[PDB]
Amino acid sequence: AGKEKIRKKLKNEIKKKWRKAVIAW
Repeated sequence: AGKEKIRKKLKNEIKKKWRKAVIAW
């Protein structure tokens, strides 16, 4: 449900949208 599909998934966009925010974290 979200274990590894949308929370990062290695980006989601919260990992990338949080890999610094892929820019700002």
